[PDB]
Amino acid sequence: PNVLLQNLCCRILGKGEADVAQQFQYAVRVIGSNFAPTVERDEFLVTEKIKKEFVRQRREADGALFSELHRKLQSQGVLKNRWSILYLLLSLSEDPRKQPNKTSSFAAL
Amino acid sequence: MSAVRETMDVLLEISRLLNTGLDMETLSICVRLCEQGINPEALSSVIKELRRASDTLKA
Amino acid sequence: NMSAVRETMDVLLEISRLLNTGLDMETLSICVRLCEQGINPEALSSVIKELRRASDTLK
Amino acid sequence: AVRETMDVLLEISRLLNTGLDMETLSICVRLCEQGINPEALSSVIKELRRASDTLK
Amino acid sequence: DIVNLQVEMIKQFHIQSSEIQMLLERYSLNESLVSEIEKLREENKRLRANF
Amino acid sequence: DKFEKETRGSLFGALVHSRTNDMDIKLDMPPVPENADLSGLAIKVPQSI
Repeated sequence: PNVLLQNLCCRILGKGEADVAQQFQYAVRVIGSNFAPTVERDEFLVTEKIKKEFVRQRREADGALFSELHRKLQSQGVLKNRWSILYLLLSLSEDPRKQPNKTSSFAAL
Repeated sequence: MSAVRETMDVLLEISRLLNTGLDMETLSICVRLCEQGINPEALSSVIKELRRASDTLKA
Repeated sequence: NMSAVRETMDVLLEISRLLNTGLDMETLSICVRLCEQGINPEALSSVIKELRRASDTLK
Repeated sequence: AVRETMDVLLEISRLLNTGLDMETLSICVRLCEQGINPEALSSVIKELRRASDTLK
Repeated sequence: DIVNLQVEMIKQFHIQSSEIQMLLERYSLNESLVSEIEKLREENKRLRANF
Repeated sequence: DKFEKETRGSLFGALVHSRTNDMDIKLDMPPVPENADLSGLAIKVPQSI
């Protein structure tokens, strides 16, 4: 796991291969605190959250498409690790309206 | 390895529609992490914290 | 430019008095500038509220 | 009291497909009667279980 | 949500405490450093014999 | 010459502390060791390398 978590720390920052040390040790600590989740597995339930979310952001067409893509996905190869993958994409889901304020002026504080 | 190439083209469609904002190389790291086993809560939590951190460091 | 800042200050000042607040205009003028410098509405709210908590205790 | 209560708990745990031995349940009754918070008690088992899975 | 938060809070406390103790002990007593003073003292008695 | 320099330096062997061509050096034995107060002492043993 160490070579993989690390490479994530280098890529995300897009720079630094030991200048990302702070972020690595931090990632390791965070992962080292034991989270427990609200619902573990079931393909249908995670898929549904993504469908409702689609409708809610006014990207109804795309929501329609996502269902085709979901079925397709199983046929290119079956996943045992899907709930977790589909969750990660869920938590990173955004709305097409509005910006999150400035976060390039927030550094100066 | 043939298999590995097909899955990523469909996966990249969901992520770009849903707004996620991960390039190809990084999207491969998470799939590795999830296969070796990770709590899902931790994985989302780091990605969000690294992103917030990165934008401030740059600016 | 001097008029524009002032007209803006005024429309906000009518609204503030209506929802009631002990705050003067000058601190309210800072808040607009803090929002304008970006910054998530929850961070902005918490610090304002906290200052008010600290003032009241102090006097 | 202990044996009979253990036999009933053990059967429920088997229905749940929940990996627990004889040893846990007997120790659990003894704490519960001298007073143990059920939230505290539970959390201790959930956590202990997660660690044997990480180690193993 | 609370139960998971509670369990996580205690676990950080234990971890962080371990690390801080180890740091405090290391600078507070280091057997390595004590020897080099002694070696250095042994040197001084031999210096004062050479002049 | 090696014998003369060695002899002259060691002050006829009366210096076992270092060799120096100095006639004004004070002859002092090293102060009692650190651990002497704990372990007592035994005779010192020198080497050839």
